[PDB]
Amino acid sequence: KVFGRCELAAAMKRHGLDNYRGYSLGNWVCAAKFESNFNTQATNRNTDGSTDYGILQINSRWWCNDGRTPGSRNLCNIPCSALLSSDITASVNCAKKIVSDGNGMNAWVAWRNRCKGTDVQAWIRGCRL
Ligand SMILES: [Cl-]
Ligand SMILES: [Cl-]
Ligand SMILES: [Cl-]
Ligand SMILES: [Cl-]
Ligand SMILES: [Cl-]
Ligand code: NA
Repeated sequence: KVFGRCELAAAMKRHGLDNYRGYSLGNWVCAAKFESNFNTQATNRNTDGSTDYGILQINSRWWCNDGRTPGSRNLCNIPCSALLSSDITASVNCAKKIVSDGNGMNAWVAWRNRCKGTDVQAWIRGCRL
């Protein structure tokens, strides 16, 4: 599923991401835009052999199991394919664990490089929430 901007904002808000660990909704929408272009089915392979999955491009080295990343962990205890569902619940739940591990949203390179320090509120402007 490819989400609309306000559609994804509303879905993230219902799943408790607005101000989760101090990160306003706009941060999460911005990160999803630049990580996946709002596409739940996005995948990208990394040079170390791990793969990033879903709307927030969660990585198989640490967070999910895809059965092909040797010596990896599965900290969200889910198959990576679950992160590609049109229902974003698994992605959101796993992201909550990632953002809580100490480095905040800096875990997401695109957020650090393209959202951090910008007017992220702009990403939810005009939305009915
Ligand atoms: Cl915001
Ligand atoms: Cl694996
Ligand atoms: Cl393969
Ligand atoms: Cl959803
Ligand atoms: Cl933080
Ligand atoms: Na893994």
